[PDB]
Amino acid sequence: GLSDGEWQLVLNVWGKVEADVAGHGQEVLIRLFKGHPETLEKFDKFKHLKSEDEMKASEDLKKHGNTNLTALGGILKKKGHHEAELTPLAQSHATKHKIPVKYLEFISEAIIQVLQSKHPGDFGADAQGAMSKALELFRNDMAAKYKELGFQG
Ligand code: HEM
Repeated sequence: GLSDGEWQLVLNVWGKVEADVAGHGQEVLIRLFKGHPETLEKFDKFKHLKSEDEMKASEDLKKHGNTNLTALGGILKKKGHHEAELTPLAQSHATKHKIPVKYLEFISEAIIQVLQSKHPGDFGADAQGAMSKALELFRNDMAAKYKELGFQG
């Protein structure tokens, strides 16, 4: 449910992410992990990362953050008619990776925090509100696909 206006504010601020996808991605995962330490346990390759410093040095963490936001940008660019891009992600996240809807909320918070921290001037009240609705739409559609597949939404 976003207006055309809100989608344009989302994709305008996503333009900033697109100019450095891996750096934003690495910051999002570090914020996720440092705010909610338990999420780190879903990534078997990152169990030895015992500090923010180790996290910043990890080339695999930065690659995973890049892969994550490149996929999320693909979903945002479809503005809601994103069923095709969303399904495989809910499939893998519900079945292979075992990621609960709650962690999708934590990572939504980390994305907003990263955007606010890196682009304070470009991420004013209207852009923030629209990005919150866009990520809420992503979470709600992920939740609904989880239900369809027989999992908890
Ligand atoms: C904005 C939300 C997210 C996006 C767009 C996203 C995207 C992706 C993509 C594109 C992949 C690789 C392809 C695939 O397996 O589907 C992936 C893998 C993975 N994701 Fe996510 N993800 C998100 C949130 C999460 C969260 C919150 C967690 C757990 C805290 C998580 C855990 C994982 C794991 C464990 C893998 C496999 C990595 C490996 O094999 O080492 N994801 N994710």
